[PDB]
Amino acid sequence: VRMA
Amino acid sequence: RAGPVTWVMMIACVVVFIAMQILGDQEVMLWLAWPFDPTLKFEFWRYFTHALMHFSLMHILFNLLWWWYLGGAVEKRLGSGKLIVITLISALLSGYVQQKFSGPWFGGLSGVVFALMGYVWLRGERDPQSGIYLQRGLIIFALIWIVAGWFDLFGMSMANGAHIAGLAVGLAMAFVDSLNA
Repeated sequence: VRMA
Repeated sequence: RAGPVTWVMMIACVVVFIAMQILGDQEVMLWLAWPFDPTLKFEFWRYFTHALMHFSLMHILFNLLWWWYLGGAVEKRLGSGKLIVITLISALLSGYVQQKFSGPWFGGLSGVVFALMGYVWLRGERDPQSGIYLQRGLIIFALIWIVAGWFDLFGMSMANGAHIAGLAVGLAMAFVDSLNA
């Protein structure tokens, strides 16, 4: 997942 | 700092995060993430609820810190409405661009946060009388933060589209806002  | 929208947002992020610890990240993601399937495109909350999800104590605390500090200032000096509008536009646009960059599996309030960073700095610069501003002492760290995501700092997979989109959006809103009054 990518962390904003 | 003691603003309702400021706190209502911090409360939601903490609720959702706790929910993520009980149910697991993925299970919350299937409901809150940006639509991965155009079939799901009418589940409208997903365009905004991605902002609520965090994947580490560090992720959330670091985001809420900035949010409290920057969100607070806009709420206090400029009202709760201006904050909401900033939050909704940037959660909508930075989600939108992030999905394009690397797909629908992301979350966090940093999109809204760079929009607040962009806004407070551009607005303090062009409209000092608005009583908000950002230390050059922070727009550095902001610039380091954004470019550090470009290099995936020590394995940290950052939503690079979210940051830049959010940043851009705040600057546009602050520039537009610094022409009126």
